[PDB]
Amino acid sequence: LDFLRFAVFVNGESVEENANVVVRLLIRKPECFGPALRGEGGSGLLAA
Amino acid sequence: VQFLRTDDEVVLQCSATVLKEQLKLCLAAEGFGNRLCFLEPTSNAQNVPPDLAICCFTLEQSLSVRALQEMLANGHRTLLYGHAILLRHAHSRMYLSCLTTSRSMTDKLAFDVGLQEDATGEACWWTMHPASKQ
Amino acid sequence: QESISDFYWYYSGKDVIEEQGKRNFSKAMSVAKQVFNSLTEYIQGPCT
Amino acid sequence: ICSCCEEGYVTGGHVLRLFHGHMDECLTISAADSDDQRRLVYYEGGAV
Repeated sequence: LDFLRFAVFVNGESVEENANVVVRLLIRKPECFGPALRGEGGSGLLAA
Repeated sequence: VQFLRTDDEVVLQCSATVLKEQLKLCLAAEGFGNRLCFLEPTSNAQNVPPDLAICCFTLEQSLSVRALQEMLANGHRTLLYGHAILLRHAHSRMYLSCLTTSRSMTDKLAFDVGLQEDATGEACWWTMHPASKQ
Repeated sequence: QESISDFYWYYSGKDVIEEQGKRNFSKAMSVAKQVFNSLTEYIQGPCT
Repeated sequence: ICSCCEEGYVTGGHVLRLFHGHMDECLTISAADSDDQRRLVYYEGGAV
């Protein structure tokens, strides 16, 4: 996640292309959120 | 070997296969008094005949992503993978779309699908992708 | 051909094609010209 | 449902009236709130 943050955010400005690619990959693979924010688990972040 | 072309009717069939019975179902939507779609059992036709009046969607056109974006900013084809189509219910004459409502408490990420009166916006368009590796 | 069609869809909205687009179009069209000539040679002489 | 349909011929999924051989009457049902609860079929034709 730190590497992805460095890839997306540079000089205080979001890179549009990299941000779009990253978000599409993350929504494509819904297992990257763990128990909370999960499609199947549906655990609330506050509860987690 | 027939290729799916434009200006034709579609059922949008799917297989549920609950209890290892391989049930076949299709989307159904009346369109008047209720925009939401639902699954109707096309199997077991010998015991009860399912209704196919509200299960027919004529496909308007198939278009490429770039041309779709162009006309959003602003006759007969053959469908192919990597393209978006518009579906219009035969009876209600309205276009199928992805609704922003969510009737399913189980999944927060799941929105709803229903019929909208006009083809304005890209929520009605749906893109095809190849399911199989072949 | 599909790539050239995508480029046409991209540059169809704009009034005037820029120099970069002109260079890319020239490259693609030269490559397509080569391919056509190759196919032509394959069948030019009667080859059922 | 219907990839091909020859014009002038009858195909499935079509709503149609079955006019009887007299060309003035058709195969119909009870009129409204009838005693049979619209369960007996007839050849009344005419207005219907």
